[PDB]
Amino acid sequence: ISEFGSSRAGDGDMPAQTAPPTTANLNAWLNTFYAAEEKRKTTFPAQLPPDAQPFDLLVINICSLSWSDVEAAGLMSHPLWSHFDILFKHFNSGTSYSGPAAIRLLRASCGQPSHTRLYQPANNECYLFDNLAKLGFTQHLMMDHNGEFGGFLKEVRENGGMQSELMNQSGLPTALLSFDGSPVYDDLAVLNRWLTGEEREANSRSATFFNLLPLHDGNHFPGVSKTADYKIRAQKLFDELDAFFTELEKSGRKVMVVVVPEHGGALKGDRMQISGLRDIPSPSITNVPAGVKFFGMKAPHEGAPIDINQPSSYLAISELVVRAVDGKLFTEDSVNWNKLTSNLPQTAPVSENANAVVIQYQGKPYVRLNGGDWVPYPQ
Ligand SMILES: [Zn+2]
Repeated sequence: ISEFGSSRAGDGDMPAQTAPPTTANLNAWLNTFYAAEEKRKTTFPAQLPPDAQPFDLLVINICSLSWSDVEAAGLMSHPLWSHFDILFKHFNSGTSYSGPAAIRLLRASCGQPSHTRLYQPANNECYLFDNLAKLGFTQHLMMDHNGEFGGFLKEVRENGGMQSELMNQSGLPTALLSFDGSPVYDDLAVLNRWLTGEEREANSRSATFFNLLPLHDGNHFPGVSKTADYKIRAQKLFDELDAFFTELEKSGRKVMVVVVPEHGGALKGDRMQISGLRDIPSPSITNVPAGVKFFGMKAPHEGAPIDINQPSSYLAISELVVRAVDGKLFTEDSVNWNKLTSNLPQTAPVSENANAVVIQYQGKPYVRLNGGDWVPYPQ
């Protein structure tokens, strides 16, 4: 409402940045962001209606993949991007480390917390997979790795609340040996194992968290001395995901697939951080390609993906899940794709690790180290 407009008797997603960019103002902005975020939640229904339609949710959480990496690797034209129904162009991962990224995603149903708030119990309604479990979705955890490095699996269980056994990995082919020497299993093989298990279950409702490590630095083909080229690994991954999307189409199963990277791999370095270093969660590291694709709809989306250009993060994924949770979009004769993709929650691109916060303020990036004075991020 403008200065001379009025509100009605009885009457923002991102706090305003009109004040000059001093340390005090940027600190105040961040505190205002934290206050606004803490009040945000995607509300799930109390129970599903009796005419709800079962479907499977599959969340594909990929280490070390940002838009900057896709650009540096020359993979912007890979067919996979064209295959989504919904594609985010300014999705912020909120961090540049794997454990906090996975916890943030598992806590997608409430607004964005500070890094310290991630390692403390949260409200039960923040846990996307718990919200689904309550509604009758069977919970599954799978990975293409053993999760031992960095205590990743322990973080996912303890802070992400994902108290589910790791899906069986016996017999899977190894695609890479990881930077810690342990296997990275082939992703198509993991996904096909999942598809056979789900198809064993009928009109079950299930929600699966799948974490993928092939793009992590230091991974190599078995027996090969050099780290496998990132472009080669990313092409392999994207070819396998696209092959799987084809398998899912053939299955006729109702499936909502969400692809959400954890953070980038810092393929292209910058002034502050040489290639591969990502201790500061810069915009280049945290702007990640997130996408959603629905399978088995009566009325599937046609043509190119719907771009979501507004600043977004995990809360927008949770909102899409609530919009789908009764399964009815899968059986509608005609879907209002505009309405389904409109009025999604917007979230300012704030990112943190324990030691650093990065924000955009009046369109420029700043970093705060250990609660000190803000300085421009040198880009
Ligand atoms: Zn990672």
